[PDB]
Amino acid sequence: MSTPAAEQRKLVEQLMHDPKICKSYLVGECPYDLFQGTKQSLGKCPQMHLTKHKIQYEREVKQGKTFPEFEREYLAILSRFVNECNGQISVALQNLKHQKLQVCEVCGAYLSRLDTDRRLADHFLGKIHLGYVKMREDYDRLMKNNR
Amino acid sequence: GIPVKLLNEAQGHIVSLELTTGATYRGKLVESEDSMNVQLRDVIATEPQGAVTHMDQIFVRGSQIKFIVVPDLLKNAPLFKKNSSRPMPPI
Amino acid sequence: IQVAHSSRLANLIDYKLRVLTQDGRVYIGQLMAFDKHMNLVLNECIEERVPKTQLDKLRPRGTTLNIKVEKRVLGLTILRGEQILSTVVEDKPLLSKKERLVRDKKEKKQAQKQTKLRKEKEKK
Amino acid sequence: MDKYTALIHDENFSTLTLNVSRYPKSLAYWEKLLNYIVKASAPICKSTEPQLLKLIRCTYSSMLNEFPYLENYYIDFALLEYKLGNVSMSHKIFQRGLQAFNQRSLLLWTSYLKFCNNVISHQKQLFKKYETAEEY
Amino acid sequence: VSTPELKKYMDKKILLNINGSRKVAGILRGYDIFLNVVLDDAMEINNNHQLGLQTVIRGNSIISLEALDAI
Amino acid sequence: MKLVNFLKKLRNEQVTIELKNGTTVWGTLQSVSPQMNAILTDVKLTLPQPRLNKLNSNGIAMASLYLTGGQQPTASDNIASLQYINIRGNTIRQIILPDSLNLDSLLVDQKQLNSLRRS
Amino acid sequence: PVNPKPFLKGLVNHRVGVKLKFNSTEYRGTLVSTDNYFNLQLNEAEEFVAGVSHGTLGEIFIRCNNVLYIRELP
Amino acid sequence: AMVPPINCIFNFLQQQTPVTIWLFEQIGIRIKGKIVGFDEFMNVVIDEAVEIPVEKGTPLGKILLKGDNITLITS
Amino acid sequence: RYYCEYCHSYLTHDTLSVRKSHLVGKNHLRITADYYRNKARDIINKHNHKRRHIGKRGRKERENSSQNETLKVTCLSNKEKRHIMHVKKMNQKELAQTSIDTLKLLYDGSPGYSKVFVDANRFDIGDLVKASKLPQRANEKSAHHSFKQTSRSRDETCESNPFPRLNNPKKLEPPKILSQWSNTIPKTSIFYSVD
RNA sequence: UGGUAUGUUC
RNA sequence: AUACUUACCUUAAGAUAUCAGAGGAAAGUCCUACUGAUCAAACAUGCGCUUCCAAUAGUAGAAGGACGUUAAGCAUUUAUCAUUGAACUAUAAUUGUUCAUUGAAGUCAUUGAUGCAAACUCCUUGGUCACACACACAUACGGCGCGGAAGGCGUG
Ligand SMILES: [Zn+2]
Repeated sequence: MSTPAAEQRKLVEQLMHDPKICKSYLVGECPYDLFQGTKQSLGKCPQMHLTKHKIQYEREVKQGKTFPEFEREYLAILSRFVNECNGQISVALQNLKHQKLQVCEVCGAYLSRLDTDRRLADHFLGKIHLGYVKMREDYDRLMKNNR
Repeated sequence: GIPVKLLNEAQGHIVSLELTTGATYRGKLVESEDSMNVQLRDVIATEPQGAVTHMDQIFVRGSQIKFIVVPDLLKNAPLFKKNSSRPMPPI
Repeated sequence: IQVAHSSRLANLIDYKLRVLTQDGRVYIGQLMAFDKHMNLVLNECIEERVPKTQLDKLRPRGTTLNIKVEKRVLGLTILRGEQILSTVVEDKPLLSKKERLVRDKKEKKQAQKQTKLRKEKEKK
Repeated sequence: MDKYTALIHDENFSTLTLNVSRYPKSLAYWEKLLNYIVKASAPICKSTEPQLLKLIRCTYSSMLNEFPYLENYYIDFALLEYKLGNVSMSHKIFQRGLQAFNQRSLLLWTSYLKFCNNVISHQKQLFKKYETAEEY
Repeated sequence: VSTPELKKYMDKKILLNINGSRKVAGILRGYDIFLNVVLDDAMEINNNHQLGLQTVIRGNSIISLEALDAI
Repeated sequence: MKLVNFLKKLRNEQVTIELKNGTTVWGTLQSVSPQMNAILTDVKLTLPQPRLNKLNSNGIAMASLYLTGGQQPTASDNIASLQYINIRGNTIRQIILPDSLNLDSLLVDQKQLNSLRRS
Repeated sequence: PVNPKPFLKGLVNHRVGVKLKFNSTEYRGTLVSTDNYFNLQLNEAEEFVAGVSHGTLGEIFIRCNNVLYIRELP
Repeated sequence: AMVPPINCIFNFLQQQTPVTIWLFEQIGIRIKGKIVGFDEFMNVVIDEAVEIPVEKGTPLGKILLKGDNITLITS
Repeated sequence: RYYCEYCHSYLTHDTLSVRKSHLVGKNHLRITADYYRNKARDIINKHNHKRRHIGKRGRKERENSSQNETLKVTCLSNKEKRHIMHVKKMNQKELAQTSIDTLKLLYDGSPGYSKVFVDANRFDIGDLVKASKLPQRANEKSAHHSFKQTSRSRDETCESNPFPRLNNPKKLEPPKILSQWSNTIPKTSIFYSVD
């Protein structure tokens, strides 16, 4: 933002328990933050996120006094986006059912089998696909840690 | 402005730059920035008292640059044209 | 050579300048462009410097002093504005002011024709 | 252990070294021993192990005492010493290789001048090297 | 403003000349938009004495930052 | 208040700019930029010797004066008389003003007076 | 846990010593007021070009770029 | 994972790990001490500061050090 | 905004990602290549005259020109000079792309050959040729070209190719001569060489 | 309501 | 070309000459194909304005180059550091001197570098214009042919 000195002040000012602190950023990746850059952004994250809480949380995990209801809060966040986009990929499979195209769930969007490996690798290295991939394997890892 | 954009024209061509310490460097220009940070590759490096070495890559902070010498064809680049007309930009 | 009294660095495009830097070195070349930070682009600029051995002939006391000047040739360089200290004008442009006007009117004509063509081509 | 000690405790280094040491004049043994040493340095860089670099320089220079007419390995030892950064030692390797041939070799003069072009940066001297190359 | 393009130099050994004489070589762990740099296991090349477990360098004082590794 | 807007008002007056080298530029002043880029015209660059015998002077600024192209070849002292110099602003240490001009007319900031009347 | 701007606001109207970066000159005096650029105004100040004290100074404005450090004095 | 240099200075604050601060040369001292608070401009305040010529040097107590001078902050 | 004077096209707000994506675009890259090809062609073939400052010939000069004679001028036709200037421009182009590469052919079996002449295994530009290849995103061009690539490794020793001469080589190619001066050659060779 | 970019089909 | 697929983006604000006077929507704001004065730009247009524009009645010359030769010109000056052994001078732990050994770096050069100076060869540039082959001038010099280049100043 404008001059570099002004840009830093924002970072240092952000460096310097749950009422005003978001939990989804503090567990892992805040799913508000992950596709905020791309078109499918729901919007800005309404609860505040800090780096100082992340350092304190890394201190608290490293000491070992973890508190799992925080992870239950984060799992309660993940379930909405997982179920919504699972409905939406079944919508995609219904559209693909009802020039070769295939539907990729792990981005939630269309690909072709005709395209080669490097263009498909380009699509697989995306904001949407990687936000989805961190979202999904974190979701399945939390589920298997519950079970 | 034009001079920084001329430095962006020279990407992938052998440039030679002399830093403010006195060192000279001649190598391909891989990347350059709006701040004038430059990254030279396969660079022949001459120290101020004259010793020459070979470096694989170097990143110089652009504050330290005295001058940069780009290839000589770039005087015909279109950003030097005075009388020039644009295609009416879109929404 | 006489230079117009109200001639700023925007007027002196294609004149041959004499740029002086902080380390005592003079850069001589055709001026191509400049910027907010005052960093030039010089077409055929040739660097000159006075060696430390020749330098004590400049100190105040033959009639005329003769200074062998170590010059390097570099071409189409961009200088950095932080180092520039003052600029002086050495030589006028190649083309005359009238002939420069003729060239500019010609180039305006040709450019307008080309964008008119590019428009009518994108329509069809 | 580092990549050097992993190289020096390899089973192959013993046999390759020892076959060279048994049969000095057979040269396929020297080339296998040298290729293995250079390949066990996955990336040659300015930070690779100084014991391993000293081992590489000893191998090429002893091979160029045994077989002083191999032009391509004088060029290769010069280019390796260039990549490591010191152009002075690469000058001395080219001039050593020219000396093995009594100055009279086209491949070494051609490669030494294509090298010299980049690193001389003094014009009278660069041209005097072409006038020296042309008489031989 | 714009962060420098050093994403390719991360976690690799690097030699940079602080001021005009000092030469510090370390592993690059992070960078700032001023070209501040923090590198672990630094050493000051002259015999050469190690600095410390974690150092930061103000990029005002860095001139050039060539990389002594693969990139 | 910016005194550069004061300094732009001069515009046709013989000044002497003393730069950070030690070199002093005497001459008729044309425009001044908002970064204090003086453009003088009929200038007489000079480098004052330090009147003590053993003390040398700036040596880099001797080289800079000779390399301007205007040093008179017979001249004893470092003076260089050259039409049109242009000076980047960070170089100026101080500007010796003429004796004659009235400060109390010139130092009135029209914009400050403008807002202060308006508010 | 005290940052530099609250540190300078805390030292207002307190004895402080500022040393400039040049000659190890130091001015010891009471701090009147400070800027956003940390320009310093000192009252009843004394001047130490070495350990040697040369004089006493009434009020000084010390320009922001020259100061190496500012310390609180006993 | 990247550690930006704000984070490294803040870890020096948070663990109170004693730092040696290399000022830029032609001054010729170093500051040993502990970092209590740091600025956006890399001004730092130092508790129990010692200055050292270039290990017998004088103590300073608590100082504010202007960040224009600092060259290295090492531990 | 960002405007590419090569491509003559505006785009939306330039971000380093969007702009860096544009500058390596294919359409942009062929248009930029064309631009500098045309400008180099111009600074070759610009046909423009110096001013001629003509001095009044002295009488002592003008007697000795009266002695000598008029000398005949050869001038081609229009169609003739059209053909001949096409031919001359073609000769300068193929004489510019001519390079002498004999010494790479002569050393083709030598023991350290791969390390010096392959040019992908060299120690100075070995990494750079590796970086130079492309993203190679369209592999359909790679499958359309159905040759084998046939790379030379660095690990070759002189055990392979022990006797080079066992039908493996072909003769050195004869020295090329100028086609305009092709009747200059001696008519018959000295010895009777079969085949 | 857009731009550039990418590759497929015809 | 179309179309479709993705991937990357979708913004610092504000302003358009100044001062004074008359009018319109007690303080200020806004505006006036309103009016003065100053400034700046363009375009015309002038000054007895100032500087510069090359032999042919001859084989020249002026300005600027050479990253050109003579040229190894002529005169000076430079070519490592540590350890150990041996002889050695000596007021001396062996400071000085020579020979070998281990380690560490090490731009090329010594036909170099630096100081001085000269000859020669060659490149680019120009009104190689017109009328003249002329006895001038103290207020020192008709600046009283047509153009061109560059500035200074004035008017519209
Ligand atoms: Zn483009």
